[PDB]
Amino acid sequence: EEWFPLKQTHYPPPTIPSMKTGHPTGPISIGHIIPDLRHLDNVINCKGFEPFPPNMDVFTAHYEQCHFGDHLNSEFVVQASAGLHHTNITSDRWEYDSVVEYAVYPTRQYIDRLLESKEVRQYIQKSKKLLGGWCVYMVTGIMVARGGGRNVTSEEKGAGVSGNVGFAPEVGWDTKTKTKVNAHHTTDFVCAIRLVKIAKSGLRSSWTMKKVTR
Amino acid sequence: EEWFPLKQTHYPPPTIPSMKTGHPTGPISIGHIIPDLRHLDNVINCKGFEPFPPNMDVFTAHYEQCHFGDHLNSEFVVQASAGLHHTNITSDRWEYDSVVEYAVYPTRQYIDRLLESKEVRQYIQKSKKLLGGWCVYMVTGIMVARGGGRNVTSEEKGAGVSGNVGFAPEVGWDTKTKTKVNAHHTTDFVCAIRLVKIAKSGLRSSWTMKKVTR
Amino acid sequence: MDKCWFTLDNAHYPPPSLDSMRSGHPISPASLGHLIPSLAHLDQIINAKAIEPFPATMDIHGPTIIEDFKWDHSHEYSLSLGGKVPLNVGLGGAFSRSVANYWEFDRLERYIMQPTRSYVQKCIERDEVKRWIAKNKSMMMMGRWEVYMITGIIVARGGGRKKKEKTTGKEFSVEVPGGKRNTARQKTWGTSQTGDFVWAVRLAKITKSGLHSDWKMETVFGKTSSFRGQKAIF
Amino acid sequence: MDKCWFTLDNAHYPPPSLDSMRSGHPISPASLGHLIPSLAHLDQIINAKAIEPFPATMDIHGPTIIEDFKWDHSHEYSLSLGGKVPLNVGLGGAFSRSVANYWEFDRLERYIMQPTRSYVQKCIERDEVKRWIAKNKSMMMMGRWEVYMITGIIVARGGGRKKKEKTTGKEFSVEVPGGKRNTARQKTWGTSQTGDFVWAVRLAKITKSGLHSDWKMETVFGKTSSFRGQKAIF
Repeated sequence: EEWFPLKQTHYPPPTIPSMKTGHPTGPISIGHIIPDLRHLDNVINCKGFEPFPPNMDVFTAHYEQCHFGDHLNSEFVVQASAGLHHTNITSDRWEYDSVVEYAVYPTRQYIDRLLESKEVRQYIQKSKKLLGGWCVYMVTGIMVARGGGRNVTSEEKGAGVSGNVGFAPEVGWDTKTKTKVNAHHTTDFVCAIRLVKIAKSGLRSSWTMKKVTR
Repeated sequence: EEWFPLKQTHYPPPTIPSMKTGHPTGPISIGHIIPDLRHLDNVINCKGFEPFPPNMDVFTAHYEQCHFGDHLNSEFVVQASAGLHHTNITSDRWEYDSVVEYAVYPTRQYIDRLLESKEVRQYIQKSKKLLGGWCVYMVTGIMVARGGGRNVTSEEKGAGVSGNVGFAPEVGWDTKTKTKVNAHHTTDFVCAIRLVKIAKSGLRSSWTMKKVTR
Repeated sequence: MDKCWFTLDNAHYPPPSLDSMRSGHPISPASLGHLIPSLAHLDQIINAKAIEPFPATMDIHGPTIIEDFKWDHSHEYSLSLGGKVPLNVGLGGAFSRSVANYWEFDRLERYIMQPTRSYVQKCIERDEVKRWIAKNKSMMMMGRWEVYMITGIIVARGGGRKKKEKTTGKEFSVEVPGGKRNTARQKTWGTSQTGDFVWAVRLAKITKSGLHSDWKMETVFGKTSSFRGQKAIF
Repeated sequence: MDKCWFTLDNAHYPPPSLDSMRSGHPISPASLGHLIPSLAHLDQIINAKAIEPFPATMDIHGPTIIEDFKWDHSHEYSLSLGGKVPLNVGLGGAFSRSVANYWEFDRLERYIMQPTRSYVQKCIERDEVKRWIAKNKSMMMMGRWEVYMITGIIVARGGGRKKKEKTTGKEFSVEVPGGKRNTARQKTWGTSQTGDFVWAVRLAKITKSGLHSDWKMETVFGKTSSFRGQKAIF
C-alpha cells in the first residue's frame, strides 16, 4: 504494498494551508512528479502546479501508538577447496507517537492539464526524443509523523573466507562489523508516500495510469 | 425442522402496529413471498399485501434465558501414494436474553386473493412462461430477539496434503486457519422464520400448499 | 456461504451523515447508490454524482449496533519440496509464511437498504451507464455487464486496535560442493486507529448476459468474483 | 544505499548562522553553495567567494533536530597465511587489526536545500568554473567534469564524547634454525569535545561526459567516488 516507506528524515512536512494551494512549502508534497523513486529529490514541477479543483479533496486519517519492527537474517554458506560464510543480521525498530495520513484521488482531466505544464511538457518532450516510451511517477499521498519517534538499528555483518591452495599456501580472512545506532527524533517528518505510474509507449492514443506496490 | 434460523443480523424487526396493517415497515414480515430461501432479500410483493381479515390473528409466545450452542467435527482422512487430512472444527454459541415468537395460519381464499396481486401475478406468469411448474415460498412466522445476545464463534480448518512422486520429488502442503469472533449485539433483530411452499405443476386444478422442515 | 460483508483496505473515507445519505449526497466514494466495476476499483464510480432519488418505498432500515467486537485470525502454512537429480545433486526448498491478525473494536453501526426492480431499472437507464456499457468492445461479453451496487455500509465509531504480524522463512539448500541459504523475516505492525470512518460494505452483483436475457441481481456471498477476492469477515 | 550523510574529519569549522547562510556568506569552508572537486579536498573551494543569490524558490527547509544520538561501531578483522617451501622452510604470518569507535552526542541540527536546474546552470556558467574546467588537460576526460556541491549540513550543538581504540597484532614466524617475532600495539584515545561545530555534510555529484551530452546531477549514496571513500554513517 500500500505504501513505500522512506528511510530519510531530512524532509520537513508541508503546512496545511500550503498543501492544496498549488505552491507547496515542503520538499515533498501532493502534486509533484518525479522521474523515479531513487531520484526522489528531482522534482520536475519545481515551480508549482494547478490548484486542486473543488471536486478534489484530501482525506485524512489518524493513528496513535504506531510502532514498526522488523528483522532479517541472511546466511550465505558455501562449503567445498574453499569455504565462504556470509552472515547478515539486521534489526530495525521504529516507535512513533502520532501519525497522520493524507490521501487524494486523481482525475483524467486533471492529469491531462497537469501534463500541459511548462516543466512537465519540457521533460516529456526530452524523454520522447531520447526514449521510445516515456514513464513518470506522481506522489499521491503522504504519511506524516508528529513529534518524531525513537529509532533503534542493529546491523551485524560477518564475512569469513578460507581458501586452501595445493608449496601449499592458505589464506584466511575473517572480518566482522557491528553497528548499533540509537536516535530520538523530536520533529515532524515525512514517513511514506504513494506513487502513481503514468506511462505511454507505442504511439498510444492516451497515456496509461497504474498503481505500484512493493 | 420447526424453524429455519437465519445467520444474518442486518434485518431490523417490524413494529407491532405495522405487523398486520398490510404495509410492513421491516425487510422481512409476515405476508411476503420469496422465490427461494437463498434469495431471501428478493421480496416479490414489495409494494404490500392485503390486510389480514378479522378471522386471521397472530399468536405470540415468550421465551427467557434462551441459549443455543452447537459443535461440529469433520475429519476427512485419506491414507494410501498420497495422504490427505482435512480437519474442520466449528463451535457456535448464542446466548439471548428475551425472545418473542409470532405465528399465523393461512387460508385457501386468502392465498388465492394474494396470488391476484399485481407483482405476484406478474411473477407467476413469468415463471409459468419460463418453467413448466412454478413454486414459491411464503413467510408464516418470525422469531424476534429483544436486546440482542452474545455470540461466540470458533472455526478451525486444517488441511494437510502430502504427495509422493516416484528423480523422486515430494510435495508437502500444511495449511491451518483459526478464527475466533466475539460479538455483543445490543439491538433487536429477526432470528428465525417459517416457510410455506406453494407449488403447481402438470396443469393442476388448484395449487398445492406444503410445509418445509430441515 | 453465510457471511456477506467485505471489509475495506482504506480507512480515510469520512462517514456519511443520516441526512446526506437520505439525500444521496456522495460525500465519500463508498456510499449507498454508487456503482463500481469491482470492489478493488471503488474509486472508479460509474455514477457521475447523479443519485436516483429514493422513493417512499425505500428505507435505510435501522442502525444495527455491534459492541465489543474482537476477532483473532492466524493463517499459517508451510510448503516444502525436494528435487534430486542424478552424479548426484539434491535440492531442498522450504517456504513458511505465517500471518497473524488481531483486531478489536468498540462500536460498529450497520445501515442497509433493499433494492427494488423499478429502482435498479431506472438506474440502468441513465446515460452515464449507457455510455459505460458502450465502452465495452468484445465478442464474448456480447452485452455482458457485471456491475456492483453498494447496498449496505457498516461504520466504526471510535476506531480500534489492530495488530498484524508476518513471518516469512525461506530455506534453500543445494547439495552437489553445496550451498545453503536461509532468509528469515519477521515484520510487525501495531496500530491504534482513532476516529469515525466506514468499516465495510455489502455489495449486490448485477449481471446481464445479453438483451435477450433478463438482467438479474443477487447479494454476493463468500468471496467476490475478482481475482484473489478476500472472503467475507462476518 | 539508503544513508547519504558523510562525516567530516575536522571539527574546527565554526557553524554558519541562519542569516549568513541565507545571504550565502562563506564564513566556513564547509557551507551551502560551495563546489569542491572531492570530499577530501574540501579546503579547495572552486567558488571564489561569489555565491549565486538564492531565488525566492530556494528554501533551507527546517532545522531537523536529533537528540540522544549514541552509536557504537566495532570493526575487527584477522588475516593469516602460511607459506612453506621445501630442505624445509615454513613461514607463518598473522595480522589482526581491531578498531572500536564509540560516539555520543546530545543535539544535532539538520539543514538541507534542494538544487534546481536553473540554479546549477547559472553556477556552472561562472567564469571561475569555466577557468577551472579549462585547467583540465587530458583526452579521456574530454569535457568530463566531476564536481561536488554542498547541499546539506548537520551541525552538532554541544559537542560530544568520543572513544577510539586501535589494536594491531603482527605475528611473524619463520621456521628453517628459526626466528619468530610478535609486535602487539594497543592505542587509546578518549575525548570530550565541547562547542558548536559542523558535524557532517551531504553532497550531490554533478557529472557531464561532454558537451554533446547533458550534465546530470544526483545525490551520492553509499560511499563517495574517491579512493577508499568512507561510507555514510546515517
